Amino acid sequence: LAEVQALETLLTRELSVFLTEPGSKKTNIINRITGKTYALPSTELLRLYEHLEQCRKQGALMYFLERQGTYSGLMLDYDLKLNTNAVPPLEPPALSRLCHRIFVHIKNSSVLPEGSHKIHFFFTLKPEVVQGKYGFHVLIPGLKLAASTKKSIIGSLQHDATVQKILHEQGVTNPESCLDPHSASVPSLLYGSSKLNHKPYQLKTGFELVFDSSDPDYIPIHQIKNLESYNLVSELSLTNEQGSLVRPVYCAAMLHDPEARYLHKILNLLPPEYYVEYPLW
Amino acid sequence: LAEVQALETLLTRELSVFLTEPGSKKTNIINRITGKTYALPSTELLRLYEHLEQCRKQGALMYFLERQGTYSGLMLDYDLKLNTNAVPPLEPPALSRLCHRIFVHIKNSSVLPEGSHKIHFFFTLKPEVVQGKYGFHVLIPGLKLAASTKKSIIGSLQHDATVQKILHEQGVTNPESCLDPHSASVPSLLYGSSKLNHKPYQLKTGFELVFDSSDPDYIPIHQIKNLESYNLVSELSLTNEQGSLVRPVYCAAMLHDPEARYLHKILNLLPPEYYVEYPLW
Repeated sequence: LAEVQALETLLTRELSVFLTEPGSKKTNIINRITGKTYALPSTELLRLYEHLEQCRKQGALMYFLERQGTYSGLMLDYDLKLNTNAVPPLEPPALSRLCHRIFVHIKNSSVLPEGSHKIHFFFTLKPEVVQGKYGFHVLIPGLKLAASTKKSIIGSLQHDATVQKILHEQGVTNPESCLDPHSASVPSLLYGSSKLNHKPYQLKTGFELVFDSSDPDYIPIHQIKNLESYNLVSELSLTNEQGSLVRPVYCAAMLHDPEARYLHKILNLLPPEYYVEYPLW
Repeated sequence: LAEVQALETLLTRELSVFLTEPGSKKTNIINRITGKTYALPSTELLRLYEHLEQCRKQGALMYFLERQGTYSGLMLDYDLKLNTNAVPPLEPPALSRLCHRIFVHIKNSSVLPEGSHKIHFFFTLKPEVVQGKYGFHVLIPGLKLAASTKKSIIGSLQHDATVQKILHEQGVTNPESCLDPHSASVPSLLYGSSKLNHKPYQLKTGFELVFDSSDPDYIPIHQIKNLESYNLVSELSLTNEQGSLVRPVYCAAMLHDPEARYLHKILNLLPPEYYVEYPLW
């Protein structure tokens, strides 16, 4: 495929010069398919995002992660157990209320700058329920938060009665324990990327929240209408600062290799009950 | 025009049976074009509102007033003197804050019922500035208040420092004296109606305020999104109790024959300078 060939040329010929060592703190980008780690400057991050976006629009297999580090956008990872194997409705009113509640905890952290600011929320959803297991990511990529503040906000969100209600009415049976408390620290999948055993989350709905320190009771939340117009890998990135839709607001401070072969061997190597092998290894 | 013909047939054939005498309190509806006064029961008020709404959507000349009487919705009449002949921005955050401040005075009157209640605020604006003169109406049609309570709320609102600030930042030079203190007692124009020398005020923005006696510090104010879906003459009416959007919340308790065929003399006795006549009276 042309756009995959283009991404391969960008990575090997050009971005190879930014390869980081294992456990380097400069790392911001992880390609878990090639097992490569990079520290991309903003110019080369954007060039990467243009290639990943073209690959995304053509349904190409990507496994790119960004490292959150100590100061970046907020990501919430929800792992849902559902009543049924039916995708929950998650219509705009429920997601809108989620944004408001998430914001109340951000505001309560006391780190928001004074003045009028737009912040964007994006909800990407697991494409199907598998054995009642479902998921969504909430990305607030533009709201640049300290890691410690993210952890605090996540702690508060786990105990939010209104959020638990919303999730319960969607058919969630684990509303108390569905938010990953390590959401603040885990490397975060780029839009269009996934673990090699999963399919990529799909952007369902994005919202624009405006806050004004002078008028704190007015918190307008509206659906973003022309999402397709933007580079979504770019806009949704927690570490990007050069998005077009998403403008930053600064708050106070593995070895798998499937390769489309012998996957059936891994699939049928599990039904044997030979978990212990003293003579049979 | 068809809808004007329909309204003419409704008025003459059907509603004529509800014609009131001059100065009859029973009067709730005044047609200042025909000089007719009516006491319409709720069923016939609604039929009127359906016809007035159809006439409004086609830009028909209406001069209908409703009489507030002793117990009805709240209307605030603001007569602004502006810095310039430019329509002031009056964006949702400013109008949202106005609603909050208006509500603080309503709450302070002590007449609100206990429990959870929605009340709707509607802002209708003078279509253009004329010689720096501008206007808006704030309609709270669903909040049924005693006339004496409205007068008290209006008195308090005139002296509100936050309201004066908001109006000042909009370019208002009379923020202390722009609220008509007779807002409680004056007959109130139906939406789409105006004095014969003026154009009708246009609905810019409406807000839903929820109050809960159990949780008094939580006062959510949100823009109403599907305003066009409703009969606006109906919903905005201070005396209506059968609106769909606006559900009531109950608080504790002339120019002879002005058809201008002879008032052409009234028109032409103004040009002469013979106002004082010692031998020619």
